[PDB]
Amino acid sequence: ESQLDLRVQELIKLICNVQAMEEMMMEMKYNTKKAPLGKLTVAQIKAGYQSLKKIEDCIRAGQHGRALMEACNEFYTRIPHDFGLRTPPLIRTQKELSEKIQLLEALGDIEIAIKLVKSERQGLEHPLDQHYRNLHCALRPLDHESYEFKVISQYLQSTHAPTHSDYTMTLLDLFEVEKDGEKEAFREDLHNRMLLWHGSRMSNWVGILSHGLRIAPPEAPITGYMFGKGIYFADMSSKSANYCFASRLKNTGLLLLSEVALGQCNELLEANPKAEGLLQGKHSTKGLGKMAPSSAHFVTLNGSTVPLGPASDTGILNPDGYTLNYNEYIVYNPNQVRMRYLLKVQFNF
Ligand SMILES: CCc1cn(Cc2ccc(F)c(C(=O)N3CCN(CC)[C@H](CCO)C3)c2)c(=O)[nH]c1=O
Repeated sequence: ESQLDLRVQELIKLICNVQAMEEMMMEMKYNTKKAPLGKLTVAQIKAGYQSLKKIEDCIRAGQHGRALMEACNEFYTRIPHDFGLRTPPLIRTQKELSEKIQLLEALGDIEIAIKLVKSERQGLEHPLDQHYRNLHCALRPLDHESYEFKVISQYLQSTHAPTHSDYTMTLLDLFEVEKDGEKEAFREDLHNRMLLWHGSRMSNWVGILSHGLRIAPPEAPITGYMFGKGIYFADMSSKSANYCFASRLKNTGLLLLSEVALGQCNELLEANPKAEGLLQGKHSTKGLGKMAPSSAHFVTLNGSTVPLGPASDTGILNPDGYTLNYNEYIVYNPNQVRMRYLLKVQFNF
């Protein structure tokens, strides 16, 4: 006897699909049989991070021989992969390391989803109502003719980046987000409050909606995070939407809009994993892109600057090396974040 609005019922059914998570983890080659997702613990995942840090130590020492082979073998033993007939590959590039961190990140958010969906049943409540209660996060659908829908649609469409031309986006539905406790934790005192994008894999939304956006743990290798262990946002919808990792066959995903208390940004042209130690008073890191929304179109929504598009050149160019195409924003404390809107997005490849 579900008491939820049907749109919220659809949302819960989408993000609590444990079998869809199983599929995604198999595409990342995690062995869903040898280590079932229902048999996932924080300790298993912590040991995996510690193995990745040992791998990082080998990479920074230029040790691509025995020491790296066994450090990788230890990671693959603690986090079982199914490579079928092939031999597990060595991890020595930053991207190869990053791919394994992303795998561990999905496991951590799936672990939260498993505890939630397997949590104590009722028989008095519809299952979706139980799962929704166990989120401790209000999800309120907004009317498609509403003003909020119009401005979010404009933000989504007007900040789609030109270099992301292989797909367009259609807003299927829109929910207001109010996670228990975030208002009382939020740094209302800080300036430069912006409504910014965050995209994530479908496996992670139960954890994100339940536990909020959070920092990478200390046991994670620092070089996996280009601007340090923070929470990353964009002002271009498509740059965040790329981190949904939607596909031709799985072209439905979610995008998150959050009020971000940026304060004073430490501006940077290129990546630095140690950027948090460079704050020294400032409250956020801004990686500078060559294209960004301009102030002329900025609007305001419940106290936050919505950086509506179109985007234009910023004259930013890094002579030292590589230049970011688009901005990214990083805060290092979740009390600078308040989740606001959840977009159900169709990817039209
Ligand atoms: C620029 C927009 C953008 C970037 N990136 C990539 C990225 C890179 C490094 C990062 F540290 C994080 C990040 O924020 N993390 C790390 C993982 N998790 C650790 C517990 C958390 C997840 C939220 O709880 C916090 C994200 C996305 O994935 N989506 C996006 O929209």
